[PDB]
Amino acid sequence: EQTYYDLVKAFMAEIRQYIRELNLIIKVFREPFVSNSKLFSANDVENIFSRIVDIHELSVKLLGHIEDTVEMTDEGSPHPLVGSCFEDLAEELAFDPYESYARDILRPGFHDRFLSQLSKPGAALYLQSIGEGFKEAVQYVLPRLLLAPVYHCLHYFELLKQLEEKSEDQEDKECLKQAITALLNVQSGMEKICSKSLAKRRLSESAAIKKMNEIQKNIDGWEGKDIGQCCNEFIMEGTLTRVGAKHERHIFLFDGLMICCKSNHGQPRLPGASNAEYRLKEKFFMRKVQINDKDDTNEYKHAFEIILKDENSVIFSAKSAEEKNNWMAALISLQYRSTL
Repeated sequence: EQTYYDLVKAFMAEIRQYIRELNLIIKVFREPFVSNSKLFSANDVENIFSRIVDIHELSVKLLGHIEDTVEMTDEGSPHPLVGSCFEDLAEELAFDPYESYARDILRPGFHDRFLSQLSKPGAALYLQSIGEGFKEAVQYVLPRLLLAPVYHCLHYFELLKQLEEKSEDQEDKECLKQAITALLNVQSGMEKICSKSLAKRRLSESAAIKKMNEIQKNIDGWEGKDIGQCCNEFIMEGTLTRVGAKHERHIFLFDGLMICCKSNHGQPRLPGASNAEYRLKEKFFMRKVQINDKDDTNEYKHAFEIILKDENSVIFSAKSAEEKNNWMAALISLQYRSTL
């Protein structure tokens, strides 16, 4: 249902957002490691960010060519012919950096080595000195952002196929076929790397308000306005333990609300009473700080602290470090949404 031109328009918007993400990664997250030569060697940086810089250069070059092509496209053509933009680059093996990148970032021991780099002497303190939120963003959000190049390059393979099938110009079609061919090595190479179980789980990990109303409907004792009257999207739904509370609360995370409920699944109700599976306990408005907490003999491990306006802090605990990571990823992203 999409024309060749729609795909190109969609792609230009995608690569512009992507380029912005690469910039964020380079100027905001990576620059501080590069700046502290004493704490991180060239390799340390290399082991975390890989070919990120080359990929950024390739991307700006790709978008630039595509932009000129479009502007220089007269009414004589059925659609701008971008086949050549891709073919010229693929012929110079310009996409090779992505295979190397994917290999470095999706290696099985990536995260462990990443953490060791953040926990070695003076590292955590240096990251905190960069500014509020940097240490948390680096630890729980950066590893997700670092996957962006993989998603982006994988989509290229699919994009080129669709363009080839939809091209209305024989010369353009030919260029596309050639680009596809010249990229077969990079593709099978990335394919092997991405199909391994761990990588596959990681990629899957970071991959109509009917749901919002369906969720409120199933929550008893609602307070304040509707979910739709302050939220625009649904982020997460998991389980956590409130340090101090008696029962593990089920939680619905929206961009505007973190709803903490109690599960009454299967428990008896009086006739005429609500049949909703959950009971509202805490309704938190997302527009305040989020702090990380170290494990405590207090039985609470994999915990973090939420700080509300003029309210008392609340501490939650997750079932594992993996669960805590998913929550901090979403929560930290929400707190610094303006930057991210």
